[PDB]
Amino acid sequence: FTLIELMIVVAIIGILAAFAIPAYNDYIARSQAAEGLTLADGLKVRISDHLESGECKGDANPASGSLGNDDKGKYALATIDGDYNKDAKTADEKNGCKVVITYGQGTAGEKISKLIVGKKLVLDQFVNGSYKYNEGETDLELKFIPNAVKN
Repeated sequence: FTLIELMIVVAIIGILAAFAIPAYNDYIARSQAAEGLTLADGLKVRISDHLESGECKGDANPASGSLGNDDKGKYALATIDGDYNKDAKTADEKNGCKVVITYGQGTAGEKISKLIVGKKLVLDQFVNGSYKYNEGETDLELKFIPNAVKN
């Protein structure tokens, strides 16, 4: 290669990158943020069990098999929260329960995408066991929120 060839190539590559790297970063961050939903889906049974005693949260019980409010992944910690609504009874009202996903509180700590670290994705549960995200409690960029939860 010639100097001018190298200079022209390095130029085009540099410019393409200007657009590519930020798209690559967003995609890494979206990919990591997805762990939140997996965590939250894994908590569905605990929530169900907890609600038998009329509360979203529940202490872990040695004798009963029952478990607590947390599940910790690589990119986030997910915690059961909320105030149960006994009156809510139709598939598309909220039961009052939520899952609070805090990114950067997983096993990887703050060593994860910096686009999400310290961000919160809060998921409201509905009577049918479904999640849609809670805007207002959610810090996480819409860009990074998984589609299944935006309905």
